[PDB]
Amino acid sequence: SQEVMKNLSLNFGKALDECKKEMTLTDAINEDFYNFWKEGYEIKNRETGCAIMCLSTKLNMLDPEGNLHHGNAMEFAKKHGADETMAQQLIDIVHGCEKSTPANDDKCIWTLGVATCFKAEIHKLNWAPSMDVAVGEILAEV
Repeated sequence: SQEVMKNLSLNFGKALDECKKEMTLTDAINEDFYNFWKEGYEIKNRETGCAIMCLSTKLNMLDPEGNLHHGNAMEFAKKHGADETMAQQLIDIVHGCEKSTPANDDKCIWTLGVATCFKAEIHKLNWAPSMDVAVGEILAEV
């Protein structure tokens, strides 16, 4: 067996530890990014949008086996039991959430808008991706 398959499979730690230097962000991000997901929590600040928008092109960091590619997460989704039509749902939502979100002068704050909208459409679906899928896919896209 292995016993390094804990909650959150994706190696966000190292990837974020680069993106914090790439954009020269705050350091709060190394919680604040994960914290975005927490219940009762309003993460309506720029740098979590930046973390997303910078991470979206760091799949090569998250993904150790080199499965997850920019605009190709279908197989990765199936590693977590999200089939074609489950991925397509989330993908219609990503490109759907670009719409409802006003095209912000700040790509970070736009991107957090899109990733706010996404979660709320998952709440209209009848199922619930693992976050490694949902987060993994909007990163493969945005």
